[PDB]
Amino acid sequence: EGMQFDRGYLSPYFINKPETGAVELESPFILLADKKISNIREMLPVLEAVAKAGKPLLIIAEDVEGEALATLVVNTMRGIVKVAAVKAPGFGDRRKAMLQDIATLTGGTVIMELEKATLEDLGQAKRVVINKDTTTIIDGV
Repeated sequence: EGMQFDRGYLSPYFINKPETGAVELESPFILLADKKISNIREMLPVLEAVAKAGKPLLIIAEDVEGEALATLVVNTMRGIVKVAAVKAPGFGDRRKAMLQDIATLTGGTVIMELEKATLEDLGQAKRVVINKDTTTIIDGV
């Protein structure tokens, strides 16, 4: 078991374990962004980095929307990208506080400019399970 908050996948097309309707990510990297992501040009640096490392990425942001989400989803559907996205839990100051808690458990840093983030700022966990209503981070670094 591990940490679990009540936020599910941003797109049902992130699912890779349909028999359970879940997204299971083994040894993923974790991005904690206290902002709404909409431009893909913004995340390219981090997407390039985790791709060289050959590990999946979990994006936990205030919201991931529009073009960014569209690209993430479509590329996942083709298999060119191994990523999943969910909204950050809580509201107001509680959101920020909870974001740091997740950062601490995984060893990451809550984003500084998103364009200049690295694997060093990313969190890590042994496994992550995401369904329609929740996200469970298992064994954080």
